[PDB]
Amino acid sequence: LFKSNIFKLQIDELLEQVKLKQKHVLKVEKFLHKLYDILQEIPDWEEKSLAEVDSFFKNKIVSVPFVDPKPIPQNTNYKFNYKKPDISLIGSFALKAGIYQPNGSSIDTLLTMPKELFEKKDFLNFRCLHKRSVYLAYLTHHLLILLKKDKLDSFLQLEYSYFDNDPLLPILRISCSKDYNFYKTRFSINLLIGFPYKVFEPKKLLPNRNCIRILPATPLYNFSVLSSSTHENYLKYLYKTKKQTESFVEATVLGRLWLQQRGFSSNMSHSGSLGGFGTFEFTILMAALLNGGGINSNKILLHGFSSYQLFKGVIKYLATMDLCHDGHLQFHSNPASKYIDEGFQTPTLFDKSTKVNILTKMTVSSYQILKEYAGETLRMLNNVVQDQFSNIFLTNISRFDNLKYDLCYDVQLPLGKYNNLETSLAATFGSMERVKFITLENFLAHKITNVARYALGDRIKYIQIEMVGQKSDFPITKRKVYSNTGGNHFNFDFVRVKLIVNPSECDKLVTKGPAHSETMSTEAAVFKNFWGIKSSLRRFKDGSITHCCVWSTSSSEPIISSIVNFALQKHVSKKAQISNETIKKFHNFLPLPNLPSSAKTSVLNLSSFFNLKKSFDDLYKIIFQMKLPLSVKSILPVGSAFRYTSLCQPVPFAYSDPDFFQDVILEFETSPKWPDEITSLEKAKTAFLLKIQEELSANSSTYRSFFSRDESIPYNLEIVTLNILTPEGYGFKFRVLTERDEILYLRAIANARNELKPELEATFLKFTAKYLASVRHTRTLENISHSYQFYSPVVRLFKRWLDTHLLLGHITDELAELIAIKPFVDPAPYFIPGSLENGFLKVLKFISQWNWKDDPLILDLVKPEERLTLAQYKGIQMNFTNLRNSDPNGTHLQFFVASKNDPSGILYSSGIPLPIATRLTALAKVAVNLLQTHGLNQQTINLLFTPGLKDYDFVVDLRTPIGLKSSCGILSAPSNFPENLNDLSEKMDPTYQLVKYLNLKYKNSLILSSRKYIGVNGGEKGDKNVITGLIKPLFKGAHKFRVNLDCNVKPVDDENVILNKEAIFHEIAAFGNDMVINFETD
Amino acid sequence: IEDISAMKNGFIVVPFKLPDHKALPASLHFMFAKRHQSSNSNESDCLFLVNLPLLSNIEHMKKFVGQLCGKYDTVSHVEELLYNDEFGLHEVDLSALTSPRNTALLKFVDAASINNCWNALKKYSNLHAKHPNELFEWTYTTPSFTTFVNFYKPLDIDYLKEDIHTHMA
Repeated sequence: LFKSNIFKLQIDELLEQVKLKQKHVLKVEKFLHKLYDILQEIPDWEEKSLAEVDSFFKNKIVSVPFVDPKPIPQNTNYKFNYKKPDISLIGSFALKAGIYQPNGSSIDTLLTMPKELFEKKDFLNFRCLHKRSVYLAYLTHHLLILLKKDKLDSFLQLEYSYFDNDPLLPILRISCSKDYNFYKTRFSINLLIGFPYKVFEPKKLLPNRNCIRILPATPLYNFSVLSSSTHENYLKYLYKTKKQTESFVEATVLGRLWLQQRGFSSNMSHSGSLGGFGTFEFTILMAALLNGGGINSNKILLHGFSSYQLFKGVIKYLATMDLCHDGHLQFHSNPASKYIDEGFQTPTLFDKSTKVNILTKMTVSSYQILKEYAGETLRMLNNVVQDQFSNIFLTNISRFDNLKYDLCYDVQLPLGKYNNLETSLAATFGSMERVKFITLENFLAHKITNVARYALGDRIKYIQIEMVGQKSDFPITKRKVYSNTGGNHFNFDFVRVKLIVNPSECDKLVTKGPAHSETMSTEAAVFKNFWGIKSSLRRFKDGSITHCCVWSTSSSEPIISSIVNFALQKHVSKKAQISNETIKKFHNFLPLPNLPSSAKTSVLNLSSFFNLKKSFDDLYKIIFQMKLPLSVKSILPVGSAFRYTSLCQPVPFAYSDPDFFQDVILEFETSPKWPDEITSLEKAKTAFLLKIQEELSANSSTYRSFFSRDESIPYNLEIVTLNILTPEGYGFKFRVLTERDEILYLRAIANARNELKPELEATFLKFTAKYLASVRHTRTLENISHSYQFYSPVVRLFKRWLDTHLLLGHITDELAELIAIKPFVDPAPYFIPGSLENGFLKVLKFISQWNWKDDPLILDLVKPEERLTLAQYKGIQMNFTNLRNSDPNGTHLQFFVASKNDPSGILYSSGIPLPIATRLTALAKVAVNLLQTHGLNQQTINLLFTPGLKDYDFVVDLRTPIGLKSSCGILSAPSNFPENLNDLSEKMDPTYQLVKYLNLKYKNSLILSSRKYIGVNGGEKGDKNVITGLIKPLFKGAHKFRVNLDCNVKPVDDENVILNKEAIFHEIAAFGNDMVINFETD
Repeated sequence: IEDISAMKNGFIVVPFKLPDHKALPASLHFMFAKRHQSSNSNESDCLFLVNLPLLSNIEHMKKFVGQLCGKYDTVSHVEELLYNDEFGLHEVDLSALTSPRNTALLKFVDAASINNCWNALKKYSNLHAKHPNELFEWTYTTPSFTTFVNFYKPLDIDYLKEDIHTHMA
């Protein structure tokens, strides 16, 4: 099988990044044997009560981190004595769970509180937690003396730590810092004092039965009590499943790779953090799948599945799982294993005879994000078109938090002391409510998630929260792990909620909300209270009643922050301000069109582009209705009006914008009677074209027309193009393209000499550079623009960043426009386009991944469920390999612009300089690193938008009087077409045309590099032309003596001279005298 | 620099003194002129130019050898002048493809009429530093926006319709 063979080759290269060492295993085994010998020296202490435990280790240097509240004799209804410690060779080393990944790992030890200290009568109302902590505090004195025989204190240290961000669960910190040292293993340890086996019955550990009976469903207290009681039974069942299944090690390796790709581990997930689905979850999910017993009690998998077969099976079963809102599972010790389809809308898999809810550590809110990622993972596993087998498994979701998350709302939680928790937080919990939500990260986050579900509703695809400031190191000298986190005695500094929002259902800002009727709906009546004061029940469009939620959408700020400010201060509490400052800092820095309601409408609204497209469609329908003596075929637009994804939208009545003209290609009928010459065919085909150009100003006087030759094409300036001007002054380019260029390159190319043999096909290459399949490309771009509305703002942010960096002027524009749709059409192996900054960061990461010197780029145009097959992509891969073999440095074609309609790869990637592309790729990687290092603010937004613009041959600093900022639409009122074509051309800034003419004349020696978006780079001024100097090595020194080579060889040396710097400066003196600021010799 | 105004390829260089503005670094526009003898009419007892400076004008190429005109009052005739390109895009014409080297306009009809023009410029090649005051300051015109205005303006319909009607037969 190809799937069972190519997957092993794709995983073995990355297997060295998580490989193990035999010397590290031997050092870990020696450290574990020394730790087991140290733990065997802890004997049973005397019979002690709570007061006698306070007589032993109250004011001790080594005291246990007791679970909340503080250790007092108020609830001392039982005793508390240190018992005999029990240790075994179990934990992460029992199944080799430790993996030496790039981020490392840790280990686990078989440690628990004995039955002499923990009792089933003290399990109710959390009385056994104080008894086990006092026993651990009494045994900590023996741990610092009798069990401190590791003999590695020079390289290792002993400390107390909290497990899973909870003070009740401890973690033993005995590892070598950066005899019993684990420096070769480079891993940590974790051990606590939990309840014994079958200490709590399943009736007492039921979902309705809380261990801390203060009772509601304990999401953390009952889950940890069931986990501590049946950890060894679950580990023995997992070891028996790993012994029965030969490919269980490969399934656990694929499960760890998928958990690393998802950025999730076996930590807490229902406590407002990322975790749950990790090594502990995959050890039970793959065991239950291999043992069978699904929702229909059928065999989900077996031990006979292959390594790639079980990896594809686990990827398919991840999206097809039923644990949170679609079912539950129930496994015995090893008597049976069966599941059900009872969706409880909460993650819970209550085991049959093991007596543990497996999914209780996770949450349905985290499962909603998990099911969304697993659906794309199962779709990518089913897809066999892209060769991202190693890419998808190694792409961590949490590696790029800015790219993978569209928006994040973070606030500072000043929790204060124990008597100051009611100031910033208003999560009023009663008796049973504080039993289930004792933590401030549990009570306030559940109130925030309930407020978000009631107000936004369908406007959030998933819920993810984080509580920064939780102390992990348990203070042995103090009571527990409590630090000054945001001015709080408790460990809770800041709260951040990741806005995982589906953009289709979150596009409502001020519209109908909760529907009301004659019957008083509880959601509709309390919609005003749920949305702050916003969603009062009003009328609807169809005569019904619906709430009117109030949210503000801005082109310079985020709409999530306005929705949060409207639906939290008047709904929960006004003491918190969760917003994204970088979203407002980047959207304000992003350019916007000069049209009405520009700040009122967001980036998803394209009414200005739709109005410009409707005016172009009405002009095209009038042209199609008009008939002349010469028959035509079609008139298709491929310009900015047909694109609607540029740096700026269609501004109202732009006079002299850089993208003011919308290109429309018009094709005539079959006219092969014209001659093969370009001038002869143009004169033969203009019998009715001159009459059509004259009559277009009369029959279509609302628009305009012209007849001018275009000099943009190489060696072709004998055409007649209509410079159509709208009644408001909007530009359009009705260009008529003939078939004489392809006929001359095919049939009339024999007349070309040796100086024109390679240029014989250049006439057809210039004609097909923007007219080969641009009509089909513009037709297919309407579905992409309708699907990915945020891709237009991402392309706008990418074009504005390229204009500010000034590194997009040495290439074409078709390749730059088609490269921004990769992160939206092909989101794998990352997130889809949800934000403009996230889309631009993913585009820079994709450009950095597609290294032009290493791997030529290749892509296929796939419609949103068109796509090319692997055999169809084999020709593009062969053309990219042939281009890489011909140009390893990529001097003529660095990155291959390969598409379905461009299988050659050099359709729009010809003439790009290798050092300019290498400098642009290095600057983009530096700016992505600088934006991540500068936090999330305007400095990080300007980290990718402030080039140095210095240390070049010519410094980019000019002063010109031809200011055309208002005519270009870039602000610091025209509403009609200009009087003359020369006056309209003089209204624009000619400094960019003079810089381009100087760069074209001196492209061999002194290239005046600039940006493609002249209007975006100009901005407020729009007059000075930035010309970065790129100097060849023959601009100041000496070259070979060749006066017949048409070079600038003159007397500086005898004959061995180069293009002289003083001669080049005097040559460019008159060209730059109108904008004379700063330029000199090389 | 200015005194070194001769080439070993048979070219006497006329170093044109130019006004060093803020687009330059008294600038020495280094341009050479080699006495060519071939089938071209510009080589008929004249010197083919080399290393032609950019930003040409009506008499900017004559001002490159203007030390001969500024001292000897050069008066002559003209036969031909070629190998001059504004941007190098004239090598492959549109109609030509579908169906000396870097020389400016520094040439004459012969050598007897150019004894005050070409022979004086050869004398001014050695006297580029001796007669720099006789050499004219090459302060050519600034690049105005009218050239870019006329380039981007629409063309006349009747200018192409008359050629289309003439070539229709």
